[PDB]
Amino acid sequence: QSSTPVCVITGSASGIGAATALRFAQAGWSVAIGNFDDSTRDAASTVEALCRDAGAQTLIFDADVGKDADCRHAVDMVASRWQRIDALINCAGTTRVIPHNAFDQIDDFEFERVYRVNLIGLYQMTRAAVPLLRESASATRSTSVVNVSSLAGLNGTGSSIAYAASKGAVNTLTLSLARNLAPHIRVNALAPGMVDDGGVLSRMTESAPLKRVSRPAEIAELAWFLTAHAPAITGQVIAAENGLLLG
Amino acid sequence: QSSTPVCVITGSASGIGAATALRFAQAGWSVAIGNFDDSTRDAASTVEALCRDAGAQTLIFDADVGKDADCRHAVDMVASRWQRIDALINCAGTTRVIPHNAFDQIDDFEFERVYRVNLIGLYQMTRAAVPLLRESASATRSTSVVNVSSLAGLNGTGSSIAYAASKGAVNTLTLSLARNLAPHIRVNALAPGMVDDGGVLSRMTESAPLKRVSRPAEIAELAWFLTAHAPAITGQVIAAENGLLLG
Amino acid sequence: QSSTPVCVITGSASGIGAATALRFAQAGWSVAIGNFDDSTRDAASTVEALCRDAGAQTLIFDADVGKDADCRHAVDMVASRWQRIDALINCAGTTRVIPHNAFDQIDDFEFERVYRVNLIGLYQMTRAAVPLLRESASATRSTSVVNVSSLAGLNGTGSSIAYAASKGAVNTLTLSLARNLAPHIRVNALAPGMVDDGGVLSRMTESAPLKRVSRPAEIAELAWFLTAHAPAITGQVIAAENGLLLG
Amino acid sequence: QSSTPVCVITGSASGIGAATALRFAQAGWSVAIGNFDDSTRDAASTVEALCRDAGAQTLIFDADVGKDADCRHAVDMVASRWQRIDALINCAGTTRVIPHNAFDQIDDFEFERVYRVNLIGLYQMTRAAVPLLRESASATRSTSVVNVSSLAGLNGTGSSIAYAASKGAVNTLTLSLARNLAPHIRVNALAPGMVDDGGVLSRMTESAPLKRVSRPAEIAELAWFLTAHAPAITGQVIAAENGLLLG
Ligand SMILES: Nc1ncnc2c1ncn2[C@@H]1O[C@H](COP(=O)(O)OP(=O)(O)O)[C@@H](O)[C@H]1O
Ligand SMILES: Nc1ncnc2c1ncn2[C@@H]1O[C@H](COP(=O)(O)OP(=O)(O)O)[C@@H](O)[C@H]1O
Ligand SMILES: Nc1ncnc2c1ncn2[C@@H]1O[C@H](COP(=O)(O)OP(=O)(O)O)[C@@H](O)[C@H]1O
Ligand SMILES: Nc1ncnc2c1ncn2[C@@H]1O[C@H](COP(=O)(O)OP(=O)(O)O)[C@@H](O)[C@H]1O
Repeated sequence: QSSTPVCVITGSASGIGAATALRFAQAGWSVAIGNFDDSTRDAASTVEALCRDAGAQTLIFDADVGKDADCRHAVDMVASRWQRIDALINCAGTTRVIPHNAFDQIDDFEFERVYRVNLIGLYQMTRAAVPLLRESASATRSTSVVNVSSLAGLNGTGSSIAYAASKGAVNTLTLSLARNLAPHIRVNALAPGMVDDGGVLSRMTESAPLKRVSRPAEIAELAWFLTAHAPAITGQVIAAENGLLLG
Repeated sequence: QSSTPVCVITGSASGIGAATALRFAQAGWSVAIGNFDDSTRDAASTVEALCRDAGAQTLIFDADVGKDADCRHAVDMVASRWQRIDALINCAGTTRVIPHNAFDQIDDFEFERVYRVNLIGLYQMTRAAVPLLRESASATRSTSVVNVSSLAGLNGTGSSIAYAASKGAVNTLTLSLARNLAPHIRVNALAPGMVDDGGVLSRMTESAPLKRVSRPAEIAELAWFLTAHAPAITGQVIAAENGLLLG
Repeated sequence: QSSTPVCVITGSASGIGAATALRFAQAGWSVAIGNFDDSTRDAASTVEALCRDAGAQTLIFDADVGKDADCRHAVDMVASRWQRIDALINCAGTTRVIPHNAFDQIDDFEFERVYRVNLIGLYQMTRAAVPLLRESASATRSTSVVNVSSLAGLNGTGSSIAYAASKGAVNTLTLSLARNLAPHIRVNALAPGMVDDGGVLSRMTESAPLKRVSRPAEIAELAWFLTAHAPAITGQVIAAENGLLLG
Repeated sequence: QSSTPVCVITGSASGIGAATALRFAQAGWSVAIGNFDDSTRDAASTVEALCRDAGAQTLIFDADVGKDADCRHAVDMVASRWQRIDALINCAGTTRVIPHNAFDQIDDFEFERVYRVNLIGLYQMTRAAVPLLRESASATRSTSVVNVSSLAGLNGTGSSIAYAASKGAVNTLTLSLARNLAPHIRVNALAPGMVDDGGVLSRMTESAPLKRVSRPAEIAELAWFLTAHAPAITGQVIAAENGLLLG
């Protein structure tokens, strides 16, 4: 196996996942960059170029995490290259903006579409990685799963009620996974508030007590911290939302 | 419209729903008894007989709440009979026992099967009832939606990880519904722990600080209380679990 | 001992405690009406007259709950009269409005003054009642302690930061008491939002999603429900705040 | 003012505070090492020697944080030396082991003794530092207050019920401070579980899902992370308890 630790990142073509691949690359880790499909591949290739410039060994895998076979194939590709997985950051996700009071404009199709990526896909990726995650834990150090949830899962706001529901499920799923994968693997979730992937900006900033929005790099820092420097933290949902929970 | 208030209960053929139909019947309300299918109809008919003996006007409707048309037809039947809905108690649900650490024995099919009843079906029933629920609210009194969630949604335990995830989604969905249906409709969830529908009993009792299990009637009392006597309570998840959350 | 159950209410001269004494009186219980001092005695006597009109046996006791001897003497008076205690409702409390951002206008004196009534006094009253509470539990039914906390304890708002802190302590204290007095005694807290004891009204109503304020009788109903109809509920903080937690 | 950022640490003579002073020293910050009294001074001097070896400018101050004048004098000493405060880590605290079910072995004296250090003292230190904390914030970066609370504040366990209550108050106080000091100062709390300051060890490890105890350095890492790398995090209580909350 490789003598350098390995991080697997789904949703790695953009946003939080892209920023997280870069942060692990800056730490010297090898990064498995999870690309969605042909529409995201150019972005993924730029992420890979930046991670290599940061000094990391890289590989790109395609996976629709809603398909269990795609999750298994992705882990097989990582296993063949480095024979270890030290962290999995589940950033793959989807939504569609639908007002929560427009009951007539959402349907079961959309509840399932969002749940398939955000919850089932997140579980399937984690399950596929568990054997290597457990094997890569040492006598003294546990490995790390980080689930990107949302403030929406905590308080029922967000882009749609189907999105909020799926993130509430992610929060609870994180608890089960933490309980059942202890002591070798720690499992935590992150609950970002407003994130600017680069008027709308000035409206998000004023409503927040901290009078700012988050950039993806901050969420990457939290994923890195939970992985590298938090051996006692498991089963938590960490909210990084610029004070919105305070009102 | 009818001069007597109306309660609609899904999952009313057995367990908590059956007990809740009876409790509303004892209060003098008319009850719309939600039966699942032919396999549950005999139980539903017994529930109806008991509610009529308690003095309530009754009707039985069939509905697979996972089918939106079934939810709409059910509300149409209630509207035609009494032209009002004053409370909806979402007790329809499903699960299958699968150990949370048997990762190889659950699949996406089961995650979707459970979510379809517990979350999508609960939303679809609530949405179908919202017009009448809002119309039945008065200048002084809001109507009531009660969602039967589970301790599993709070802490990630329970019959399966797919069940726990679906109940975490119910908890978050309850928040969105409460926020967006205020002020005319209050929306709350209940989180029962161990419930005996009538060794296994002695194992549940010893692990609980209160050294007992719940019977369905207690959960019905809570649903009735939240509906009839709690005009300030909305967006809450009330845990009735015999102290299990204390350890 | 008396064949009628007994409720002890501190803070019973006014507000929530007065309403709670009345609600237990309406249920047929004997009520021990906890009066503060000479300044509240006339109000307490009116509460007693109303409880007797409701048909309840009554007694009035004076107690400054911050003084442990006053708590012990009060329980001795109740023991001598009826030789049982079936519920204790801790409504004694104090505060003073000080803006949370006026750091220069609160001091350690006020933190201690509020904590002495709201937390120490609540503990001392509960401790004094525990022997009779445990003895009055039956083979099938636990007795009940209800602590009146506040929304302020949940989210750090409220009349002052010293008040909010004291109510956060009440919430945690409720957990310890519930864990350690199980299975014979259940211990729960209530977290009211805006309560009108009878412009200010229209400002409270508009900010609440439910577009109303609470009256003391609603909080009394919750204390009665938790005592009489909730054998599985212990260690909970029930928020009745007209939706303010939703934003 | 100094061109190097400044961290003020109470409770800095030992345990988490000592480890936190060292971690900030390793980051290049100047550290104000808060010593309690003559009994802790030798330990504080060793902490200072280690921080200087790590390359940090240092000063030691004495303060009984329960005395407001001691908090003001301490901040005056820091202001005179460096004219800035960029972070305050409130680690001063006290307790005494008393079983939560030994109601007869705790008194109001002990509730006040613990509250005076853990809550009033923490507030008084924070208040004294607020002017410099706000002035040291920049147009782009907020300063940081980190309160060392406890798992006991979350679930009512811990060394005594008076300790648990005081930490529940710390949790709520953290919310008020975060809300009212935004946007210039972020305020967060840490909730450690079992911490070994160096049979008892093997009993703590087995009960934890992560099968370990924490060492003070891990809590220092969390305090450092929240200060240096978490511009969106405020009003949170971060639990680092080796999975104990999972059961
Ligand atoms: N079914 C899927 N399988 C894998 N990746 C997916 C799937 N659906 C969406 N994604 C990817 O997940 C990522 C979502 O991240 P993004 O939409 O950029 O916002 P944030 O950084 O706030 O999550 C994108 O790269 C998207 O292409
Ligand atoms: N898809 C569905 N649509 C409507 N009702 C359903 C559906 N699936 C299951 N149910 C019903 O929901 C109820 C679940 O309640 P029960 O299984 O008796 O346990 P508890 O009382 O603890 O909920 C049953 O009546 C079941 O038949
Ligand atoms: N130290 C004390 N001991 C006993 N009762 C007290 C003490 N301090 C205040 N009280 C009483 O507690 C009650 C507080 O209730 P109230 O102030 O009317 O508002 P709410 O009904 O919202 O609690 C009052 O009767 C007050 O006199
Ligand atoms: N009143 C006080 N004022 C200032 N510091 C105090 C006060 N009381 C206790 N302390 C200090 O607070 C620190 C508590 O930390 P410690 O007892 O070593 O355990 P942990 O590292 O788990 O907090 C000690 O240095 C103690 O001397």
